[PDB]
Amino acid sequence: NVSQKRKYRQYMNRKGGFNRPL
Amino acid sequence: VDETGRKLTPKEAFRQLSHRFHGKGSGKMKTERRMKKLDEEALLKKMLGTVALLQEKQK
Amino acid sequence: DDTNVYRVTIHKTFEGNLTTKPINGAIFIFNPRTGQLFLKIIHTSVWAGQKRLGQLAKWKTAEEVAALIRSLPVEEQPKQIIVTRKGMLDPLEVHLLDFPNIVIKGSELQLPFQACLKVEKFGDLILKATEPQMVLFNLYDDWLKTISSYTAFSRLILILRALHVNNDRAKVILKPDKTTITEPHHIWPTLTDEEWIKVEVQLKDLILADYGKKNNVNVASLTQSEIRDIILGMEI
Amino acid sequence: TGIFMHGKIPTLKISLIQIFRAHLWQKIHESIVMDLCQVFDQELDALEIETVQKET
Amino acid sequence: EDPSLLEWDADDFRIFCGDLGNEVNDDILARAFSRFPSFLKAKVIRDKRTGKTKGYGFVSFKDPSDYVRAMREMNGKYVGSRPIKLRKSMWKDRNLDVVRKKQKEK
RNA sequence: AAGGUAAGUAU
RNA sequence: AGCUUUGCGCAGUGGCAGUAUCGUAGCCAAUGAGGUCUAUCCGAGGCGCGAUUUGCUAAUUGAAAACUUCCCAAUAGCCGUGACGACUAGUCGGCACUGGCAAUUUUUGACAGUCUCGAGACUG
Repeated sequence: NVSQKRKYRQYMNRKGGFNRPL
Repeated sequence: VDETGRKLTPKEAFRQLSHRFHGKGSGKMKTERRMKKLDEEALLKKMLGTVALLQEKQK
Repeated sequence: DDTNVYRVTIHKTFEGNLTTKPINGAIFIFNPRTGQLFLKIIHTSVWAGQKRLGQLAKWKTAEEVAALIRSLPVEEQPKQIIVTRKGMLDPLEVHLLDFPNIVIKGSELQLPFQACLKVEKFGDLILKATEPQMVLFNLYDDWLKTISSYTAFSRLILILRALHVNNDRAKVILKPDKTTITEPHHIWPTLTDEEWIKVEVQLKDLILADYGKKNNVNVASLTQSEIRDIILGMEI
Repeated sequence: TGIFMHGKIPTLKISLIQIFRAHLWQKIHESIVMDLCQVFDQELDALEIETVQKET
Repeated sequence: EDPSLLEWDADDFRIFCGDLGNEVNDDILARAFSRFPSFLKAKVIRDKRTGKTKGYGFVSFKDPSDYVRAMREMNGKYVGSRPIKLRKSMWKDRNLDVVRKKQKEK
């Protein structure tokens, strides 16, 4: 039983796109 | 799970959450303090009176 | 030991007033898990001032208690400060608030600190503790002689507990070979492994004789498990 | 945030904006969605999960 | 990694200016802050693309007496909007960092 | 009627 | 020449350093500051005002505790099979793989631990 690292979305200070990246 | 895989405290988990959210982590000095604290914790987990006893053996 | 720091030698006179002058500032601190002991030696006048109540001495001792932890490294500082003095534990716990990482837990088991007063070598060290500077108190050579460090304290406590009950009988009970094994690296002498236990059996019998005479249970009726707890002062 | 208040109460308003400072609502939403995604991915065998993702 | 800082190392008395507005901080503001006759430094950390300053700048003077005078001369008073803060520059170079790491043993 | 405009930042 | 008395500044230790102390560009002085003592009197300032250097470093909270680049798409052998050439249905040398390569002689490991004076012994 193991858990791979958990990723997250960088909504703040992100000018790449209006919507949060997926 | 962090890089070392140890079970993080909820405060550290929220710190990672916010660092990912804003897209940037702590500063250089904060990172140095964090790695110093991690090194101190690792050294404490691995464990000076023998040297004191040897010195006190001599009059 | 809070009483050790506040201990004051009292003179004896048929007509003159007893001179309950302070002895020293050392608290007879010990740390069997650390393989050594702490001797916070302070001046007798500094230990107890003129017209100083017991509460005033306890308040000053708390500052010195925190000072010893402050000087020591955080890792080297005791993670749990097990002091049987519950009344003095709270000021120590209040002093422990200066170190949030460290914790203070009540000590149901009471270390027989009276052995240091009973022992002439440590009794002379009590007089030698009159220096205001902190001193170094090495661990007993019996603990080093014993193979098991976990049982090293038990062997030392068993002799110490009998000394508190009867110091003169403890010296006779203690084997002279173990008694005359003092090393320059230890305040207290060494132990001859199993042979010391046979000598300590007489010291245990000294407590058993006290248990047999005072308590209704006979000397043999005193169980070793209870005696070991009594040696460590587990009972209140 | 997603707290609805009826009538301006300066004490409650300031207390709420202190408690929910630094986008705390978005943070807890992201935490719960990430926890759900991780839980679903861990037990993806019995659930016959081919893809478990989140929209933009 | 900062060759310009090496050229700026000539003036020893270096002060760290903080709490700078992005548009408030400017070369003219530094010139107005250049009360002492010694040469100043208007360099302030800023974004690579947009140029938005992070609020931290460094002013270098060759006169430590002027350093001490300006430490209390311009504490809290600044021409622009954001009030200025002054701190003793604890700046270190890589050689100093290596020396400190070596000497950290004792 | 109301006593319920967050400010800040350049466009 | 040694030694001693004493003070200043400087050097060192110790000590106190919120009934602890200086600052004053204010204000009253040994011709006399200021007494409730001692008013042929003591003799020091009186009592206001202004307040309690600089440097090292840790620790805590916070998303961030301020020292001069992000991110994106990708990156920097064998066994047989079909043709080609050569030597007497077979063999050889080069080409690509439409299938395989964890079951005793080679590549999916009979390996690991302990002891003695480069060598040997014991166990799983």
